[PDB]
Amino acid sequence: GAMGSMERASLIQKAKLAEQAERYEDMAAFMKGAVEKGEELSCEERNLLSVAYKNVVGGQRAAWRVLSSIEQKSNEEGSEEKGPEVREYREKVETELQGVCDTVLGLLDSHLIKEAGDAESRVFYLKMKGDYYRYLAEVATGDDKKRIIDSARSAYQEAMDISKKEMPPTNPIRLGLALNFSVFHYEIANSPEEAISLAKTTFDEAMADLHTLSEDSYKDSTLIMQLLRDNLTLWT
Amino acid sequence: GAMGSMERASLIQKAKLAEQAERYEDMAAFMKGAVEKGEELSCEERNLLSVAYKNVVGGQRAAWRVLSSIEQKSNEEGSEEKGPEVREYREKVETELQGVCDTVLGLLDSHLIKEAGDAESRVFYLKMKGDYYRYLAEVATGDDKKRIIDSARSAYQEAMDISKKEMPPTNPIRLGLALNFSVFHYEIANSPEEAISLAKTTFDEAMADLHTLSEDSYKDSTLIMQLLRDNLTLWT
Amino acid sequence: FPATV
Amino acid sequence: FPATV
Ligand SMILES: *CC(=O)NCC1CCN(C(=O)C2(Nc3ccc(Cl)cc3)CCOCC2)CC1
Ligand SMILES: *CC(=O)NCC1CCN(C(=O)C2(Nc3ccc(Cl)cc3)CCOCC2)CC1
Ligand SMILES: [Mg+2]
Ligand SMILES: [Mg+2]
Ligand SMILES: [Mg+2]
Ligand SMILES: [Mg+2]
Repeated sequence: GAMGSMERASLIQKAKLAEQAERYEDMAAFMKGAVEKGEELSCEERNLLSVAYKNVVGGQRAAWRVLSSIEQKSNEEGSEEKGPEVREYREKVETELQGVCDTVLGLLDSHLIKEAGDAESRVFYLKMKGDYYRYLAEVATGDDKKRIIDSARSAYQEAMDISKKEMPPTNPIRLGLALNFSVFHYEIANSPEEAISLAKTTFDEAMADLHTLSEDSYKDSTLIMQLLRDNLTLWT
Repeated sequence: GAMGSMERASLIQKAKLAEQAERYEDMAAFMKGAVEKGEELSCEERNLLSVAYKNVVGGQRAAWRVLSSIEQKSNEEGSEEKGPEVREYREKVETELQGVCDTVLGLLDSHLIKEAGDAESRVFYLKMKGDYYRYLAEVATGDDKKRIIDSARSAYQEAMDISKKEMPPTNPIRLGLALNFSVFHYEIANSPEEAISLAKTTFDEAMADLHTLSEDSYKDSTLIMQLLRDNLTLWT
Repeated sequence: FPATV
Repeated sequence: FPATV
């Protein structure tokens, strides 16, 4: 790998610089290199990894949606035939997106998840696994679509089970997991009632535990609780 | 080149899709392929080419400035030594930027400029040549810095000479050229008085020719005139 | 689109 | 930074 000659600490330093410069492709490449050193990641480093890939795939998803909409419009009645170009370019973006997802899943499988014993690290990586299978599911149309959806569900479910046993209801990782699994239910699994129930129960159980928190922890937890409320508002 | 197998029209179609998707690297690659077909570009196609590369290099310049500032701060008294990483990553971004500039200059030299006979096309390409030498000048520190600056100046000057002879003072290409050459004077040539004089004279001569224009042409010209005024306000 | 983190 | 087009 192109980052094999660079020090772990230098890769982490450069990932932080890349973030400041909004160079998220570079940031992701640096963090991939850092993971491939083979040592476990600290909390800060896990955050760098997640931020980098979230931003790269986020951009690809937004582009994919623009292109898919144009393609859908091209297939309506009365639309003039414009050739294969829209499908081709949507496919190009799609293939790049799938590549990034496969890269992240690969890092998680080789070997981040298996080395992650603490609840905070294990839940974080399993959430990521659910997220990147969810992104694959968003674009899936073939024989394996159900299996891709089930892979997301399984990863999220394992993360949920650990989070409920090992973390308080206000823990930001537990909250963010629940937020995203709720979106999975709504957008991927065609289960809006499950999505709404999860978001509500997560919000309410967090509300009841805020009294235990410092000001700074309260700030962190309430931010994500607001995202849960925002989704509930969108959905009800 | 990777675009050699794709139809010219398909490359242009895909450049437009890439723009809609805000995929400017793709847009630039498509337009590079289209230029390399060897046919002259229409006005619309020249605009696609310029938009694509402006956005790619724009992002690189912004990142370069972030990194250069961090590097400058690292070299102040009392700053803790953090190793070669900041310089290395600034250099990485810099080299990528120079590569894009060289690519654009290459398209202009092989063979867009030499085939461009109409004032509108020739001035547009010569302006681009000035712009990409200006971006090279922004990051230049070596033996060739003066020659890079002079290359920008020469390209802009040839464009100005043609524009003044062949185009009305409200022509958007003439205006945009003058705007950018004025910035060259202010930021690159250490000639703020020349920058201000150019912007003022260009604004005033345009003002006096607005009476000749349609509503739509008036809209186009006045937008760029406002940019001239904005710069004058920044500088005075 | 809904919020995720 | 100043405006360019
Ligand atoms: C190592 C670690 O504990 N990471 C979790 C951090 C918790 C605080 N935090 C956030 O609240 C934001 N991002 C985020 C939350 C939860 C998860 Cl599972 C992933 C990411 C920060 C950005 O705004 C959204 C919430 C950062 C990560
Ligand atoms: C083929 C051609 O004639 N292109 C010139 C167009 C003139 C109108 N226009 C603009 O006004 C903007 N961009 C721009 C102006 C002038 C030059 Cl030389 C280059 C680009 C459109 C975006 O906002 C800034 C002015 C588009 C190009
Ligand atoms: Mg496909
Ligand atoms: Mg339940
Ligand atoms: Mg250099
Ligand atoms: Mg003069």
